[PDB]
Amino acid sequence: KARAKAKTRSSRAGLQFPVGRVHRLLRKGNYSERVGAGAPVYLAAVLEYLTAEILELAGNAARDNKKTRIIPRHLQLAIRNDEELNKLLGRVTIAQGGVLPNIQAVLL
Amino acid sequence: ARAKAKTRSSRAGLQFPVGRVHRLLRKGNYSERVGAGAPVYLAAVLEYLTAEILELAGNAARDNKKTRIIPRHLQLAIRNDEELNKLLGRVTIAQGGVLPNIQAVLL
Amino acid sequence: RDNIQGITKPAIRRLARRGGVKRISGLIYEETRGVLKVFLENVIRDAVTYTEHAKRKTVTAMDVVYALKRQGRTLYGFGG
Amino acid sequence: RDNIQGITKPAIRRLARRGGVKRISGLIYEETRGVLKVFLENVIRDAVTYTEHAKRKTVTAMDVVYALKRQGRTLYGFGG
Amino acid sequence: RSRKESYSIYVYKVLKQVHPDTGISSKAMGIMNSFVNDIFERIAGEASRLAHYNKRSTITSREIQTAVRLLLPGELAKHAVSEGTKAVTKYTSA
Amino acid sequence: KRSRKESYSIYVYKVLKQVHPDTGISSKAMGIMNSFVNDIFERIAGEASRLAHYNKRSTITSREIQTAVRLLLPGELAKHAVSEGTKAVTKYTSA
Amino acid sequence: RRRQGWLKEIRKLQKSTHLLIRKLPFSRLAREICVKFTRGVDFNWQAQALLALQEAAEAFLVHLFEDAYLLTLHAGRVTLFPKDVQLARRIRGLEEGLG
Amino acid sequence: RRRQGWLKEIRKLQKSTHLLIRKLPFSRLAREICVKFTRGVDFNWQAQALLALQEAAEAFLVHLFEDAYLLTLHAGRVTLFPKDVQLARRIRGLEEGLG
Amino acid sequence: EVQLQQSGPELVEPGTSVKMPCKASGYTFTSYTIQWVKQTPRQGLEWIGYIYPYNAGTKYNEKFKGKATLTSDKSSSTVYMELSSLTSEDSAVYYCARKSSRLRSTLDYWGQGTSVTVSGSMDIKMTQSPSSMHASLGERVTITCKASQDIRSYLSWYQQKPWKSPKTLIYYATSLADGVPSRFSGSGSGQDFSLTINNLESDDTATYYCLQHGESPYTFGSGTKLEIK
Amino acid sequence: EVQLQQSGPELVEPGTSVKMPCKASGYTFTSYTIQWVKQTPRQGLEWIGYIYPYNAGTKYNEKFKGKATLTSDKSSSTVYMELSSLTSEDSAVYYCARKSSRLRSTLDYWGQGTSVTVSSSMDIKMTQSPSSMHASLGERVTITCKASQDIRSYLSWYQQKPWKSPKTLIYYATSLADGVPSRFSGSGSGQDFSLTINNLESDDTATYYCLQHGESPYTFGSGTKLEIK
DNA sequence: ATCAGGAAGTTCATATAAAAGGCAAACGGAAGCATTCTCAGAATATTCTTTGTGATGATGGAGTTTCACTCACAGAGCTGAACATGCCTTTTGATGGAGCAGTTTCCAAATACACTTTTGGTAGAATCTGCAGGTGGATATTGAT
DNA sequence: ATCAATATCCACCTGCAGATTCTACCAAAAGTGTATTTGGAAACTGCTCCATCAAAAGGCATGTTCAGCTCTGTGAGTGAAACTCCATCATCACAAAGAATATTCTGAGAATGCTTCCGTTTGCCTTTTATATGAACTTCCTGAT
Repeated sequence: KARAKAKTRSSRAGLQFPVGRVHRLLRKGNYSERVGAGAPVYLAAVLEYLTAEILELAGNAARDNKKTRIIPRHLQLAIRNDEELNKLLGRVTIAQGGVLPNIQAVLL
Repeated sequence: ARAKAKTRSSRAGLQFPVGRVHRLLRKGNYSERVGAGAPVYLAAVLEYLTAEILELAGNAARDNKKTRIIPRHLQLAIRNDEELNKLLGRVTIAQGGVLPNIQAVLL
Repeated sequence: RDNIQGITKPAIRRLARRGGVKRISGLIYEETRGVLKVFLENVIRDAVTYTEHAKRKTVTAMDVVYALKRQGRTLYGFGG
Repeated sequence: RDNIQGITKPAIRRLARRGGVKRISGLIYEETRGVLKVFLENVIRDAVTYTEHAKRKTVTAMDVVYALKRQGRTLYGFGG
Repeated sequence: RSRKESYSIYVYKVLKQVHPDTGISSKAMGIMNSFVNDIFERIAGEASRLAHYNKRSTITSREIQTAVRLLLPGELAKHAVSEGTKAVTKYTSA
Repeated sequence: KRSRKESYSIYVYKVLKQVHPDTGISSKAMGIMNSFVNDIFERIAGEASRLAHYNKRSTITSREIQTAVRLLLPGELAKHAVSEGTKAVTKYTSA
Repeated sequence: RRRQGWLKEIRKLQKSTHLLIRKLPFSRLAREICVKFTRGVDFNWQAQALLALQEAAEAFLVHLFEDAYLLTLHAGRVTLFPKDVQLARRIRGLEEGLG
Repeated sequence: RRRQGWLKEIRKLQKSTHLLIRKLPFSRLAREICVKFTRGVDFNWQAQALLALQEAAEAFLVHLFEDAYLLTLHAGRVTLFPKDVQLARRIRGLEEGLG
Repeated sequence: EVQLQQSGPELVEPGTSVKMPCKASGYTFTSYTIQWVKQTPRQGLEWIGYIYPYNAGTKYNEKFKGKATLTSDKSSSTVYMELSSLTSEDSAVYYCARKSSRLRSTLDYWGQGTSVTVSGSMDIKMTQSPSSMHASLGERVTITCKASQDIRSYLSWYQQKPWKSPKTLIYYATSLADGVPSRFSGSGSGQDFSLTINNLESDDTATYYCLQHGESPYTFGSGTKLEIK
Repeated sequence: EVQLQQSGPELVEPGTSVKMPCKASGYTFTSYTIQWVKQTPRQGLEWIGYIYPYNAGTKYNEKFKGKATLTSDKSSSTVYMELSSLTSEDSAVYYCARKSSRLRSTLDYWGQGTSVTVSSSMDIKMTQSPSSMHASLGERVTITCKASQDIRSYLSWYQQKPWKSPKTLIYYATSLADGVPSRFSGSGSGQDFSLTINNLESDDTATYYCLQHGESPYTFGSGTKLEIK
């Protein structure tokens, strides 16, 4: 009858990442028997925060390289110039990212 | 009123519980459904690994002139073996000690 | 006397002899106390996180084993 | 010419300069070829195991990524 | 062909609100997709393991919160906890 | 009521009494063997779960368990565990 | 006339399995570290929790001394310096190394 | 009159990101290693599979050279020897080290 | 807890150079930048620069290029600061502040202060519209921090009692700092920002600053002195 | 594949010493023991000892304690055997065999052998009940190796062409080795064991041995010569 | 090659803590039958890997030199192990005790289930645009008087 | 303390490979009831951890000595970087072929669901035994000459 129009619960949570897709992936990923209502909201918020942090640091590195587009080296620099992000992505190799420019001081 | 019950462990010729392994596979959130031969195969693999470590540790206990296996004997049996040391690489055995390891420069 | 000084010089020397070390510099004791403090902070933080999520006030052996297991330091002989 | 000799001396030297090495002994090239062979054997064995379990005859990028991921060597940029 | 879903449009929506005049290459977008899937499976595995440790059948936002607190190092965990908490509190009043 | 608290102790003791008929085991060593069996169970079941999820399957079968064994055990250990599991599923399906 | 005893000390400590740090100093160290994370609240500790954490701590320390003494012998020395332990923690990485 | 070029070579290779091993030699090396596991059957390879495995191999090698050159500098040398690479693989452990 | 131990005052001659320590304790030293702030009582608070001890990476304000040099010591957990070519304008209090590498984090914990006593267009102007106001013992106080350019939410609030170090009130324009009661509340985004105290007390008599850290030269506010009867 | 390269034949004097190599290739060298077998054509095959190159651990037969010494070299993947005080009862072929540290694994791959001609005990005994037999090209032949004390299925079978290295047929008393056809079949446990060939050829003309490795002095069988008509 | 003598292995009592053995309850595994539903097999379209060939210039290989490094050794000076002696934190153990973790019931808010409708995400087109390559001036070494 | 040569860096043109933008459409998310059930709260219990006193001896702290180590410098000899020139092998582009992978439909065997019954497992008592400890005996191997 008076069926209200659909609002995405991403927009209800004020988020950009999909709460419904995160809920479906939790529900199909064999993690538990049940998934609460606030769990995909919380998880989509955490994933959006981490994405925003890395993209903003990589955009700052791209602007410091006088460039407009973010390439994998910009992500490599943004992650490896950061103690907490380097500890998080410790056993992670980024393709086409290169290395940090580290020369040992005794050689100079 | 029905047939005499046989355990799936005795039907597979095993010592580890196929029924308990099947119930743990069902309740451990690994898949939606579990096949019939999967707990049989897994109970057989767990029994093989248990038998291998217990036989090496019993040999270490007998070489120590002892008749009871202790964590030191398990530590020696696992760390004197390439494949078992690679399997239990990031594993600490409590009250197991270390291997006798003096570098040859010091002698 | 601070509690990190309760990790005495003969205990650190004894751990190093079990590690097979012949001679031991006098500067190694504060180094070993710092490494032990970093290790215990990283384990106890996760064990307290497991304890608080279980709504308890007692750190259990399983909480310590879970904290070690999620750091790649699986311990046998205390449950699990 | 064996295929491990296709990993040439300028390539190994170039990898070592990206690693920041100033001078490079002549014995390091066979050492590097042996280490590379051990690494590729351990990765390709698991990737072939994933490929054979999927009942395929083509090693895919996801098979390589899964083989690396189960060895603690997570690779970004090829799927997953 | 199959549908082959990803996080690319969502990463792009986040990118063009942290930097409105910055693009991203397709290889860097694939790396960000791999990052989001990796952190998803890491947090979901830890929350699953917590719910199994405490004999619970349901993963809730409390399990997700303590999995975030276990997995992220330092101030990263504190700000992710504040973001997840404010998203849940403005979701429940809606 | 004290709870159930199940373990693998009597099964490990049954395996010990056929690899060494006159050797006992201490309680701490039995706890370590229980931890070993739980660790290897979780490791194989998690790898088989990931295999069934990669290949879009709902079922963990003995083929998933077999390839998880081949991925997780090193060297000849995987070879003898595969032959033992294959012999057990053959003896199970023949009965 | 002084005799050597480091070789006999290494040979008896590499066949013993007991804990080398005293239980009560390790216990109050662990409780002081626990106070700084529980927002001032004193948690309780099971005895097996403290024993498990002491087993883990001593195994970590002994393996780190082995890896650092390889570095001592690599530099042509016999005496273990703190730079050996620091380099051994740096090469083990973030997970195996620090912490 | 010979000038040095190792410093300029390090400074340009630590800002480049391209692959340093040639694609076709690495490809036939990977295929020869793949033959020995598939019971003589020649599997096919996606191009992205070989690129992913070459990215992983070169990242592994560069990080191992960094960790081994720390050992070179620890021994008071400048020249990287094979004993440095062997000790760096021994200290990284079984997972991070060999393989 | 987190303490940034900083040295005492100096009575030095022009043309010389002064080092000052910021020995920090209570946290993992390499995980956090150490920022440096000059406080002249003619220009308020000014950001000098930081060092990040994880990789010894620095960044300086353009007003202090060549004047300031930041070094660090991982062994002693200490950050030093060179002050070359001392002049009459280099007579101030030099704080060292603890800031995470997180983009929304702010100057969390401050040093005691070092009183050194001698013997630019593309920056973001932070305009606090009340320079000083008077208050009762329970009424409402609202302070604005109108900004020149678009910082998104990277704005933080500080209070400074006289001859003391600043204390962090609010970070990320809304979030309360640790140990700050809910009487303090922040609002706004973009260029409009607000600071609000509900139940005025005796200890709320201080100077209230706003800091932006959205763009790489960090700029403080002019300050707002609050007198409470 | 797995190949164990071994030196050529040597003609030596009494009282001297022989160091013979067992250069190995095709596998990870430290994961496997290298076992050593003496073959005189009057006492059959005898087990000498092994070295385990993972930790340089050795174990010797009591007949060769002091007579033999085993060393290894990881850099060359070579295991050496040193024989001291050479006597006339050393005119034999010395094989080096590849064996895993698995308890049910057997001597998998063999070297070609080194003939060493010196120019002038409370263990388990294995009993080949036929010593020589005769059969045609289609008959079924059984061979039994009744044991002495007890071995719970730690028995393996080998065939040997004349002046060739032994080839593994069956391990763990029932399991087929790699590359062995299903004509060969083994059975038994405890003390009674059996070996069976179904469809004989000219390839089945060899000497058939049984090896126990249940207890630490490893003991071969007396041998069984089967020949085709 | 021979004495001195403590460290190390051996052996017998032997007690005692810890491990093996026995019984009852409850709980979970098996048997049997009905229902569902997953995936192997078969047929087939469509991608994308293999392989071949010409071009072509990019770059590795090989030989020579030389100088910058490694390595062995010696001596000066530091410093950690050994050792003796007192005394003080650790440990056992003991009762009490009480905080608190685990157990059992209940029921209500939350989660799954199913159907229907809308909508947004993705694959496939057409269209724009950052950047890498390429060619010249400011600038900062690098030798060299 | 300043000139020829060269690497580094910036200004600018542009071709294009790659990013961006625009359209069906289909899969999936959201809305709406509905029945199910999990876990939080409350009362209660017995477990086990915290804390305190005696004590006692075992282990640690402290100061000295010296011999064995670290460190720095030197010189002989080695070996790796630099440089050159070509020709070999890698790369790229394209056609094609076809092997192999992905898609779609079907049904049958295999997995689940549920009920009932019984065999197994576990917790709590009850013996009994291997091993640590103590003490006397024998050998070995280093220290000394």
